[PDB]
Amino acid sequence: DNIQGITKPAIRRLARRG
Amino acid sequence: HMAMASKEMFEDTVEERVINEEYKIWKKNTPFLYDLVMTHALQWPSLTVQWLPEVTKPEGKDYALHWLVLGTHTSDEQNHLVVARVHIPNDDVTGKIECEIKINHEGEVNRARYMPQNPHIIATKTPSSDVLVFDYTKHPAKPDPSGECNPDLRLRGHQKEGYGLSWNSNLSGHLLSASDDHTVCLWDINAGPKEGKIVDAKAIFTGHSAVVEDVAWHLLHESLFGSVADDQKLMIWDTRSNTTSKPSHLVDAHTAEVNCLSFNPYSEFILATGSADKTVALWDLRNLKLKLHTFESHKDEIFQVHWSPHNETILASSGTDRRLNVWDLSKIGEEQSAEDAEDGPPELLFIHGGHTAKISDFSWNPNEPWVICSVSEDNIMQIWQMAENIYND
Ligand SMILES: [As]
Repeated sequence: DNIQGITKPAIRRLARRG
Repeated sequence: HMAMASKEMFEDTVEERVINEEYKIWKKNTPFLYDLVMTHALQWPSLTVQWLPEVTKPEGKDYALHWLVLGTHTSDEQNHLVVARVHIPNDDVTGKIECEIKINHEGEVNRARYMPQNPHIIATKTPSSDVLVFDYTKHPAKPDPSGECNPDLRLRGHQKEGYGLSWNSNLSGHLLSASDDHTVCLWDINAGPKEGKIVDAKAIFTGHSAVVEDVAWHLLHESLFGSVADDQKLMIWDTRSNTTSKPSHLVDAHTAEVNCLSFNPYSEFILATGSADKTVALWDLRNLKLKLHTFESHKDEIFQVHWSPHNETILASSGTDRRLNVWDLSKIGEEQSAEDAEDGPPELLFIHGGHTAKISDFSWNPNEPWVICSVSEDNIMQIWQMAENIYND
């Protein structure tokens, strides 16, 4: 796995919380 | 008698603190959430925004030229219809805004929209009854401080003000307008008399029983258009039909007043609608009875809804909750964990939280995918772009 794949779900969650 | 009139404040000092602290947190998060974020404070708030369709990448420069159509909101002083020029930095302090032109305008600009067939022709909605038409190539580079407003055309038909405004992308010169007078006027600015600056409504639709909030032409069929009012009803009209009090279809769209509607630029059937019930409703022209879907997440009234001009499954909506939500239809009904379901439905792609007051309008950039411009009641305008990381795998 790569690091972007690690922070993708984290950023996408941050995006939906504003 | 002694106390002064205070137009600030005038605020809620409690809510202000909350809004500001949520903004601080949002700001330090921007580098994660956006590939681009630009902010500018206008002298007066703008109730309207729309990108002009022209773009250019000037030789030897590391940015691109884009143009916005803006307006002014002052009840005390001189109002202007404005076209702003902006430098948007090439992807490979930051950015710049300037005035291309500034036009004397009587009263605030409720809404300003350019004619697709001729982008330097712009219609505006005034706090008065007339809707105005300006050709900005026929107006001085700098406005006369005297403040004289000389529209190229005054369109008559309404009794009160309004906000709904829509040019026909398939029928050059055909403009629609909504108003508090319960009606929806239609004009053909190519006909009329030889002189001078006054034309009469070609049609006055009275199907609504309350303040009609928004109007829109269909993007593909040149005779169909949708209307939306405070009677909670979404109506769809046909121009070649000889009855201006009964629409082809009538829908009980929301439990509260309906504020906006937007046709999908790619699908000739689907339609979106924003309401005071804090929801957006999906509609299909084949069967109006069935409300396809309901977008939940907005915490207050919704006043603007716009489809992406690049991605057919992308929808955006803004309102009084000071938030701009971006939706991805392709993720509807999709399963999600409990920790993710607490943040909202699966189709909720992105929540823009850069504004600290109600968003009056926003506009998808027609030349740069995922670039948006939104304007809030507190004088702020933001040109921004979601992080690629978020929409593209
Ligand atoms: As400006």
